Amino acid sequence: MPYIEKLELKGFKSYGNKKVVIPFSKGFTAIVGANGSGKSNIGDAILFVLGGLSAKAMRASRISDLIFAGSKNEPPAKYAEVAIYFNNEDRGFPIDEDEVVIRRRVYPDGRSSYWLNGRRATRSEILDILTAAMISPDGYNIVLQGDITKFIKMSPLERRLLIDDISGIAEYDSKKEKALEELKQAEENLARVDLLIKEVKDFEIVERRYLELKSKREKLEAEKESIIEFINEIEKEKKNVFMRTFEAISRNFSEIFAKLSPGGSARLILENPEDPFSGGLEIEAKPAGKDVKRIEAMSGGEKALTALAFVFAIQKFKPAPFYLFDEIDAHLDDANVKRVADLIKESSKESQFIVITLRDVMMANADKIIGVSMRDGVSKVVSLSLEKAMKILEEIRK
Amino acid sequence: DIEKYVEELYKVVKKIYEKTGTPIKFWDLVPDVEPKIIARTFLYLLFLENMGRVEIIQEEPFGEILVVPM
Repeated sequence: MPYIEKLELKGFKSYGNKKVVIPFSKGFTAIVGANGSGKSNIGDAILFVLGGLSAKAMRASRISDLIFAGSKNEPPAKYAEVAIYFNNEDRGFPIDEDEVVIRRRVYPDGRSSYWLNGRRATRSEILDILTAAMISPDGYNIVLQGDITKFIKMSPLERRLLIDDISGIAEYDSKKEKALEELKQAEENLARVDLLIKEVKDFEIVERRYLELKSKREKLEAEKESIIEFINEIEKEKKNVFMRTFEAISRNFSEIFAKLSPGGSARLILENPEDPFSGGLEIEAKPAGKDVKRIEAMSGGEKALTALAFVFAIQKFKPAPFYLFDEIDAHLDDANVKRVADLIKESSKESQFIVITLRDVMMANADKIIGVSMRDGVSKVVSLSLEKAMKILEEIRK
Repeated sequence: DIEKYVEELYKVVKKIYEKTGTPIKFWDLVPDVEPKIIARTFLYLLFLENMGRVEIIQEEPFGEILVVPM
């Protein structure tokens, strides 16, 4: 799967007029620093370059407030710019390049421009390429500030649509639409032949025409019947693929939640198991020694562990190219943060993980750590490899 | 809670700098060969740098890191 090699920021929020390059581990990167350092702006930068339209979602009041406003030693920027570099050696992107670069600029007048590997592109073209690579602009794998609350307040219908997507049943809806088109034409042709037969009811002429119409009708009726069977089959297969997906993720979710919350347990619930597509997807969890609660009623740490168990339940079934977390630890003590970080580190063999944090227990598990600090109203970064650090210090222990 | 450990590390940085006058290698500041302690030392320095009490110097990405008090 593709992964993020680096992110380049220029004139974006607290990042000044000199381009700042943020490199990433293929596995687990932690983005760390003081609150107020600009470390969280890196999350907003990724939402931005992947096409985010909502200033609030990028922690700004208007889109133009994403533009660096100047500092002690710097003038304001003419525009905000972010470029993201994906490794594409396995062609997760339908582009014949070992590297896919997406670049976005926004200007004080509020307009945005996009580039795909140096060539201009519309936002729609960018989203199409990200969809083809199964990279979401703001999907379930991106959990920034406020997104755990959003997942808690999410409707059961929206929650099921997430599983619909992961399961891949959209190909079945497509096949069904094409079969309904064929059925439509069959019915139109049947009604046409039926009108022509009614009118028909010189002997040789009328008998010839009646026999040819009766034969065309017989072919149309068989064609109609086989399309209806095909539609029935498609509907069964769609339900089957979805249920296989749901049951595996449901199992994952229960296991993971029991691991994050020792002595606890939880279940995914289909509001209509008989016809899943007529209802939502609900969540109930029972923390150790507490009553069964339903996810919308959950608070604090239980709420965050539940949302995280759901994310990892999906990533264990179908891993996304990357996951981007910020504020997921705000209501977790060190013991709980340890369990999440171990889960992240174990999953980071199959997906890229970027975690913005100042919790050292989360930090400890990372392959690389990007430290962010604000110098004179301008954010700057320092990069550290933990493997390299471990080796260098073990050798100094002599 | 943590403020005293960050301040302790600052005083260490300042005392060593008053004796050598030269930038201090990050590696020489890390008290244990354990990933959490490497991470915590790095973090405490980033806290100090965000407050303007030290400057962290790195020429190349993932290159040697040096510390100078301000």
